[PDB]
Amino acid sequence: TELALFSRVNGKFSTEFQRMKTLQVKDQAVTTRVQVRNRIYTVKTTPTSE
Amino acid sequence: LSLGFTKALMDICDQLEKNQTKMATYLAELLILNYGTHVITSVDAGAALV
Repeated sequence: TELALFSRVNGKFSTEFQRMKTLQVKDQAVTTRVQVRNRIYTVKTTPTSE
Repeated sequence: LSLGFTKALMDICDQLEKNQTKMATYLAELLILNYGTHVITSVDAGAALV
């Protein structure tokens, strides 16, 4: 606001209002599964077994 | 033939000579249980991957 009376009385009035806001979110979900199954022989009993 | 199969056959033969079909059948079923049904005369040594 600027006002001038009689070319002598000056009056100024300057207001400023800033409002900043910042939100953020970061969800993360890693999920791993390893499965290993391993066969190397099948061992059986002989029929002629005491 | 291996010793075990020959012995199984001899057992079945001698039990048959005694004119006892019940035990002969039982021994035959044990024979096919212990030595399977078919005999493998060929296999192809190999490997595989997927």
